[PDB]
Order: sequence, then C-alpha cells, then structure tokens
Amino acid sequence: MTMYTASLAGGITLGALGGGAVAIPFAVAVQARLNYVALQTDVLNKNQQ
Amino acid sequence: NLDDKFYLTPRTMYQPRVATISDFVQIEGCDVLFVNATVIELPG
Amino acid sequence: AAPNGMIFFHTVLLPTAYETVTAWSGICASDGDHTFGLVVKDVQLTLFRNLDDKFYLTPRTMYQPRVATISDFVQIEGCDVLFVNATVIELPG
Ligand SMILES: *[C@@H]1O[C@H](CO)[C@@H](O[C@@H]2O[C@H](CO)[C@@H](O)[C@H](O)[C@H]2NC(C)=O)[C@H](O)[C@H]1NC(C)=O
Ligand SMILES: *[C@@H]1O[C@H](CO)[C@@H](O[C@@H]2O[C@H](CO)[C@@H](O)[C@H](O)[C@H]2NC(C)=O)[C@H](O)[C@H]1NC(C)=O
Ligand SMILES: *[C@@H]1O[C@H](CO)[C@@H](O[C@@H]2O[C@H](CO)[C@@H](O)[C@H](O)[C@H]2NC(C)=O)[C@H](O)[C@H]1NC(C)=O
Repeated sequence: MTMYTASLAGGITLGALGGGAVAIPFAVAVQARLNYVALQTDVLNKNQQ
Repeated sequence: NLDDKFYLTPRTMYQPRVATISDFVQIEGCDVLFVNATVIELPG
Repeated sequence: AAPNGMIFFHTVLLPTAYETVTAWSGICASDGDHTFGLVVKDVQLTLFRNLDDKFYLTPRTMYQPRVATISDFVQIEGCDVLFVNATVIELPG
C-alpha cells in the first residue's frame, strides 16, 4: 500500500512513459489542472504563490 | 464589457475571453430576453 | 446470466507502443508590432508540429493527428515563456 501511494504521488510529475525518469515541475501540473477546471486567460498575472 | 465588446466566461472561474463568430449558432427566431444588435456590433 | 447474478465481459484497448512528439502550450504570434497569444480551446488536445512546420492537434487517448485550424484557438493578450514564437505567416490557416 505504501509503495502504491508513493507511485501514485510520483506519477503526477512524470513527463513521459516510454523511457527514463524525466520529470516536470509540480507547478506545471498544477497549471494543467487549473486549465482543466477553466481555460486560463491571464498568462502574465499568474498567482500560484 | 465597457467598450461594448462581447466576452465569454466559464461559470466555475472568472476567466473572460473575447468572443468569436465560431462560438455561436444561428437560429431563425429571437427571444424576448435577447440583446438587440446590428451587423456592425456582432463579434468579428 | 450467471447463478444468482451476471457476468460482464469488458473489452478495452491495450497499447503496445508510444509516439513521441514535441508539444507546445500555446503560440506567441507577432503580427507586426501586435504581439498576442493563441491557446488551444479544447484542453484535451495536444498541439505539435510536423516536419513541414504545420501545426497539428491530437487527442491524448489515441494518436489521431489532425490539421489545426483557426477555430480551434482562443486569442489572449499575454504570452507565456513556454510558447512557440511565430508570425502571421506561420499561423494556421
Ligand atoms: C429589441 O427589439 C425588439 C423588436 O423590435 C423589441 O421588442 C418589442 O418590444 C416592444 C416593447 O415591449 C413591444 O411593444 C413590441 O411588440 C416588441 N416587438 C417584437 C417584434 O417583439 C425589444 O423591446 C427590443 N429590446 C430592447 C430595446 O431592449
Ligand atoms: C506500430 O506498429 C507498426 C506496424 O508494425 C509499426 O510500423 C513499422 O515501423 C517500422 C519501423 O519504422 C517499419 O520498418 C515498418 O515498415 C512499419 N510497418 C508498417 C506496417 O508500416 C510502427 O512503428 C509501430 N509504432 C511504434 C513502434 O511506435
Ligand atoms: C520568443 O520570443 C521571446 C520574446 O522576444 C523571447 O523571450 C526573450 O528571451 C530572452 C532569452 O532568454 C530574454 O533575455 C528576454 O528577456 C525575453 N524577452 C521577453 C520579452 O520575454 C523568447 O526567448 C523567444 N523564444 C525562442 C526564441 O525560442
């Protein structure tokens, strides 16, 4: 169970599946989730802080 | 908006965006609660 | 039907290979002195470029590339750092 949860957590930042462990920033994943919720139209004034 | 330009926003989050002609469907009739406009005022 | 119930046969797609593409989160278009951005209207689609520098869109469930048109994009004022730079000529028809 702990390995399962760790793998679930680590899969969020995995950029590709066919090769090595290439990662993306967590903020990029958060921005993708935000775009899924609603299409963001203010690119300059990002306030993820 | 203030400049009489039509905008579209989702209801989950306020993310206004400019409206284009491809976002609309044309129908014959009109409703009472529709905003009146001419060809010039229509979105580009 | 089954004793005191039922059985379901679910048929699913099993992938055996992956296509690698270079994807962009948007296009920063510079028409003269007017710089604006174009983002994909459907968040379920991935935008990439072919060998002939033509923009294509594909779903992430299955690799089904299709040519991108202007009606698939939303115009915004600002640009992001991770956007591909382009001019009016390079924009989709
Ligand atoms: C938009 O234009 C329509 C059509 O002219 C207007 O509807 C008229 O409203 C008046 C006032 O209530 C009625 O007496 C007429 O019978 C209506 N005409 C039709 C054809 O339905 C409407 O009021 C206008 N909306 C505005 C100006 O906000
Ligand atoms: C999906 O399978 C097809 C069919 O086997 C693969 O296409 C082959 O690709 C190799 C390598 O370039 C060529 O030598 C063969 O001629 C192709 N076969 C056919 C029938 O076109 C394809 O590469 C696979 N997709 C992958 C591995 O991503
Ligand atoms: C796309 O064009 C923009 C705007 O000119 C480039 O952003 C500049 O990048 C340089 C190098 O990192 C910075 O010093 C500038 O400050 C940036 N300018 C602005 C206005 O942000 C961007 O690098 C270009 N992308 C390419 C060529 O791939």
